[PDB]
Amino acid sequence: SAVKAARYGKDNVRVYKVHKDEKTGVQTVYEMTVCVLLEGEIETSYTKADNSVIVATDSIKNTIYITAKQNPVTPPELFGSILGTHFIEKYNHIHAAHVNIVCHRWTRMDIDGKPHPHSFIRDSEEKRNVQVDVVEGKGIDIKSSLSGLTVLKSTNSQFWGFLRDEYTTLKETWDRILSTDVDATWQWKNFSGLQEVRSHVPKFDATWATAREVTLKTFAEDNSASVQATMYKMAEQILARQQLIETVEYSLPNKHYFEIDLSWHKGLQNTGKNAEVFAPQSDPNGLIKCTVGRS
Amino acid sequence: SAVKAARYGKDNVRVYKVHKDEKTGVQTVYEMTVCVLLEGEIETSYTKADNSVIVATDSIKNTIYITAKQNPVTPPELFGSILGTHFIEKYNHIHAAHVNIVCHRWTRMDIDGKPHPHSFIRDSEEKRNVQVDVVEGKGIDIKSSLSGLTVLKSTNSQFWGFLRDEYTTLKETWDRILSTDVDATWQWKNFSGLQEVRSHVPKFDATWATAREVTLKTFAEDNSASVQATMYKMAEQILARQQLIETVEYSLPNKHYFEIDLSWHKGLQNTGKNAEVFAPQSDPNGLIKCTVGRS
Amino acid sequence: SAVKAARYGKDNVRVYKVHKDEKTGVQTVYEMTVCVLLEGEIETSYTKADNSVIVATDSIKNTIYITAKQNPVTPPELFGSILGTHFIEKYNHIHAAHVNIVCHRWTRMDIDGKPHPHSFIRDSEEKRNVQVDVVEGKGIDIKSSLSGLTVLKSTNSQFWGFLRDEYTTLKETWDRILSTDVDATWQWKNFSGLQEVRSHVPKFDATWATAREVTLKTFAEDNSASVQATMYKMAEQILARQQLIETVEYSLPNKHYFEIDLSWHKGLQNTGKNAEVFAPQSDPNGLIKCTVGRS
Amino acid sequence: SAVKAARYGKDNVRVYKVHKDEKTGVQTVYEMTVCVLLEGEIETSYTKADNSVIVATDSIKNTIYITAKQNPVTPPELFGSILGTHFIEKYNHIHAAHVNIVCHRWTRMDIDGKPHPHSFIRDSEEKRNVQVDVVEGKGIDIKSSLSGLTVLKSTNSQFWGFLRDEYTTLKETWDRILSTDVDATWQWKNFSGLQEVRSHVPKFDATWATAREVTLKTFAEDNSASVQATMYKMAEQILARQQLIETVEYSLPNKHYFEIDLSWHKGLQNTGKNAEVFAPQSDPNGLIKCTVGRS
Ligand SMILES: O=c1[nH]c(=O)c2nn[nH]c2[nH]1
Ligand SMILES: O=c1[nH]c(=O)c2nn[nH]c2[nH]1
Ligand SMILES: O=c1[nH]c(=O)c2nn[nH]c2[nH]1
Ligand SMILES: O=c1[nH]c(=O)c2nn[nH]c2[nH]1
Ligand SMILES: [Cl-]
Ligand SMILES: [Cl-]
Ligand SMILES: [Cl-]
Ligand SMILES: [Cl-]
Ligand code: NA
Ligand code: NA
Ligand code: NA
Ligand code: NA
Ligand SMILES: [Xe]
Ligand SMILES: [Xe]
Ligand SMILES: [Xe]
Ligand SMILES: [Xe]
Ligand SMILES: [Xe]
Ligand SMILES: [Xe]
Ligand SMILES: [Xe]
Ligand SMILES: [Xe]
Repeated sequence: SAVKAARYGKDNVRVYKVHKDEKTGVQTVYEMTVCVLLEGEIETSYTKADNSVIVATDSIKNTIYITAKQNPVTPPELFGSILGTHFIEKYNHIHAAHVNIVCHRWTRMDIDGKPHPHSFIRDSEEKRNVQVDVVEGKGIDIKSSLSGLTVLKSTNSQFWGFLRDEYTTLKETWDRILSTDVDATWQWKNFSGLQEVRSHVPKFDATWATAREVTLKTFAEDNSASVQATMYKMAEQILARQQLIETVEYSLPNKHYFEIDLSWHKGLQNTGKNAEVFAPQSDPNGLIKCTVGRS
Repeated sequence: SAVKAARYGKDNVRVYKVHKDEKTGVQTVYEMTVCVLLEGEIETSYTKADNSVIVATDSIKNTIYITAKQNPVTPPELFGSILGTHFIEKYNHIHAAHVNIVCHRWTRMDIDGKPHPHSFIRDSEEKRNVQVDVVEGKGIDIKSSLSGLTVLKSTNSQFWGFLRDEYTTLKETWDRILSTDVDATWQWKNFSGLQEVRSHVPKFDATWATAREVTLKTFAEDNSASVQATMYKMAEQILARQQLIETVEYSLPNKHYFEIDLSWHKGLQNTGKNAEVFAPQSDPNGLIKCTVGRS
Repeated sequence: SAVKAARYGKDNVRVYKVHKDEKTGVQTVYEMTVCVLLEGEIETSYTKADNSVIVATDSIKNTIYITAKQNPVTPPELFGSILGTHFIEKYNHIHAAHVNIVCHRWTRMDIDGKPHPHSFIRDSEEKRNVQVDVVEGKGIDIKSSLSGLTVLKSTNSQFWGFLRDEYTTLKETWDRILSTDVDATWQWKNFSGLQEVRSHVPKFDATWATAREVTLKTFAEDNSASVQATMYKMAEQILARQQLIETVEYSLPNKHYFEIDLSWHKGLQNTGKNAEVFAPQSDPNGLIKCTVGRS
Repeated sequence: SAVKAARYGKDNVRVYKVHKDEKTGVQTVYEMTVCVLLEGEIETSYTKADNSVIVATDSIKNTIYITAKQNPVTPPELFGSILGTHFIEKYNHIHAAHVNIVCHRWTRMDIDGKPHPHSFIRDSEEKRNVQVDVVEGKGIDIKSSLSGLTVLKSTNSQFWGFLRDEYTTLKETWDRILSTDVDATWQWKNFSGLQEVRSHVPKFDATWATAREVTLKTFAEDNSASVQATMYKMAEQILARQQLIETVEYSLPNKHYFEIDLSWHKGLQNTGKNAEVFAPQSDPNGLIKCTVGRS
């Protein structure tokens, strides 16, 4: 037998950082969960019990805190690139670092119509994530994403003209509820190293904001022919607005809301144009994916 | 042996309702999870296998949908009271109904600075809940609550002057992070029946909004001496603003964020006034409760 | 305003303890999650910011570890009683302690048909729990429970003869699937203090084992007329077998498995006596409760 | 823009099937959660709103139930292969099917030392899974796995001789607790189609059982030098025992249990050889992966 692939590290490292502006008194907080996995010339720890090649996962944890102390943690694309680069430069035998960061929302509170200097609220479990792969001699690959963005529209979604055969019971519809949890990922062109990532720093937050805006606007405004057609429109627009993105991937559950026929009870009308009360279905759900790239 | 207490019903009934304004085209959605448990002269179903006394839980589920079809579902205090009353009036041998409702947020989307007519976002897992107990000959008891409101302040929290003995290691502090998930419940004076609940309908949404506002403002502005002292201030204010509330209960976890000493690494300073990077602790957590009533 | 009730403490304190037999080499592990909440003359911490009355929740955490170090942690009824008593004896102004313990399963592994001396498996998320309320001058109240015991029987469950009215669509059945997650609680007669709890130590594990055995046997053997009738039979037997129990409470979800009519597809027969493939329903579910005591 | 990749289908389809032996009266239940995603010539549904190419996800759901009705559901490797093949044979424009199955445990109950004919218990949340990729003209690729197998050993784990530098605080140890949740996957050699999968049917359950046995035995018996070294030993043995497996992958969290120094309290000794009470850590955790193949 032989080791074909190996990676190891620390997962679920929770980190909070505060920035205090001495002049204004304003404080800003950041909270993330970080995973770092390393690869390199480490096969002997598996095959020969040679621990001499292991950077202890506890040390990886220490390194995350130290790096957060000495560097900005925002945008997460930059922080992940700094953290990943550290490992491949510090350790001769480590040749790749894989860094995943989940950013948790802490939104500044408005009290009496003014922004509070040091109080925050978690408005939704929506996350902003990055995956950064730093590979020695191959640069830095960054995938940025938003996830956990849950939306619903109560009309202006249709689904008709699909294949019908002996397995089909679904009725065509010209008016249905559409609800989904959005997972959208944009993959950046490969960067040659940290200097190049630093040069593009302003694009990271701007592209995240654009991806979010395009997602919400397209969802709200499209008279949707299917989840497929609407998601493609979203991806198309993101690619048009940021030339440094190579691909956009969406993964969307179709969370069903079923009509409830109540006509058995005193002829009560609750279907089609009369539908007011629906039963949300926890499972099963549709799952629709697509990756859109350039011509 | 004897049946000392019994209740049965349907839990986890998900319900969505849409209201369509024909004039404006504006649609408004409501989504809830409902539990209804009944009590009454039902002992023989347990002791003698006499099902004749059982209103099937499946029928309870049907009744929830029918009631939502024929009545407003907002405010939830009113809907729960209508639903509970139905059971004690319809069935001679049922003498109490216990209705729990969890309301899920669907907030209208703003697209280009205007409110969208039919598109919604789930902004946070914060819930608005009601517990309604309808007891034949004893009226309607309503407890209203908000839960899952997660907040953090990065300074202006202290904790010193606590008891110190041979079990104590905790250092006094004049500056710490305070973060909690707020669960707040206000208990209404007993109502004589549905007519009285209807007469107070405008107070339900207003009191919820007040409870939320007071919670957020007090949290942000109090230079907190302890979770205990800050929560008492919140409850005091709510009671002062709504005379129909008899008691206010808060239950607050103290979600700890620990300093990380990094001085072992190149004398790095990250504690006390130099603290920037903290480790959020998933467990254990403090849990602090209080019920405040009138003199 | 006045403080009507208050309690505070530490939740989610995870504890592991190992016992090592020096002679045999056999090791036994215990793992629990503990919550301790205190009550007493502590109102001034809420109303006057007087922390002098607060035993810090961090100290409560330390006390749990120290107590586990110096005392047996099994049976949990005894450990909870020792822990609760500690607080009311040590602190003059604390008059009640409320201790909740969840015991996690670590079952010794069998390797090649022999019990391994130091290796364990988590066989199921079933828990054994205790709630211990130690109230100064009123003794020790103990509720013991098992929870998370998930079972299913594929036949020998019926449900017919229930009330039918204009809200009813459910068909009577003489053969259905019955599946539930068992939550069963037995409440001990009040104990005068720790000496009395110690005197009954052997009864705690034996009664837990009996409660489990009776639950499983009755479920498997009863030709069930309803969840109500079957659960009553369980409670009756437990009460008959342990005279020191005052009441037994069961809380049982009815987790539905629905027939799937496939006759639309090539006349395929999958209902009634021909039913083979079913759709488990995640929600809604029935919820059936009963508390059984002595004549 | 262009569609670079697309797949769509139904997730979270819960399925239960019962088999009734008419002779013995013995019933056997199977319960699974199934996901099916399709690929093929479906780009126009995304780009042109052409639904004519879409097999509705609702139809995919129907197909899962129909297929379960007409075929054995065990071993899951065979069922997944039947289900996947169905889609590529039935629909000209569908060229790949991806089927994921999670099998839930329903273990027959022993009542009074005999196996009960129709009553079952969920003993642990351990799962048996399959991923089946059926690609037109490229055969059937099957990855089988077990997951959620949670184990702990209280001694006979060491970790010393790792790299020490200015980022290292971890002390070497010759005696620690080792606890993990096992995720193990074995990848079968490519099969040419359903006939070949059918020919190997007996190997599927046998290899699952072997993988489980080897995992448990090696964990219990290895005097572990690291998670890395122990996991490699497991994978090596599985490969030696089944020649039709090409690779074995393990992914193992290292769930830490920390010593608690209690010496501050009356010189209490609870570290090193005196360690009895430990604090389980919910996060962070080590994460160690390896893929082992043949020379
Ligand atoms: O078994 C281990 N492997 C590792 O890589 C490691 N790092 N810290 N502790 C550890 N334990
Ligand atoms: O056992 C049952 N008890 C009930 O109360 C009920 N209601 N619907 N189905 C049911 N099954
Ligand atoms: O606000 C607090 N209240 C308490 O009771 C406590 N105990 N430890 N830290 C604490 N903080
Ligand atoms: O938007 C949809 N896309 C689909 O592929 C589908 N299948 N069923 N309903 C559906 N809705
Ligand atoms: Cl769908
Ligand atoms: Cl606390
Ligand atoms: Cl039910
Ligand atoms: Cl580790
Ligand atoms: Na390197
Ligand atoms: Na009545
Ligand atoms: Na006392
Ligand atoms: Na095909
Ligand atoms: Xe951070
Ligand atoms: Xe969408
Ligand atoms: Xe609703
Ligand atoms: Xe607070
Ligand atoms: Xe323990
Ligand atoms: Xe039951
Ligand atoms: Xe199944
Ligand atoms: Xe391991």
